[PDB]
Amino acid sequence: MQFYQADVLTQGKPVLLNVWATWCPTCRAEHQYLNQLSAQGIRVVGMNYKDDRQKAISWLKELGNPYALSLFDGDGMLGLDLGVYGAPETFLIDGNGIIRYRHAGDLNPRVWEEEIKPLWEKYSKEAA
Repeated sequence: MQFYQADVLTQGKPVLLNVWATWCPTCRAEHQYLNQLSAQGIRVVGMNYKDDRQKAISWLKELGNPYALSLFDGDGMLGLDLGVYGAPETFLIDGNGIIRYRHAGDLNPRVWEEEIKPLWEKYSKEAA
């Protein structure tokens, strides 16, 4: 069990927080897409939710780990309030630890390209 300060997750810059599970139908494809965004330099923090830890681990080994930091059930965050949340959701947090967007559903090229990416750029320039 590990707890993290908000600043450790953001490092003073925007970050994506993805809440996922192996039982989630759209999460397999989403995972593969995150590997792509992660390669493009996007910092992503993962939160495995209401899932079997061992199955999540195997999932990350088989398909790869796009997460800079990976959290599981039992882990927590300090200084970051997500309110009522759960899988499948993706949050955009700015460099100051403020939630600037939340998307319920799977993260795919369209949501990223049309909805989130512009906000990400917005706060990237603001943090820099």
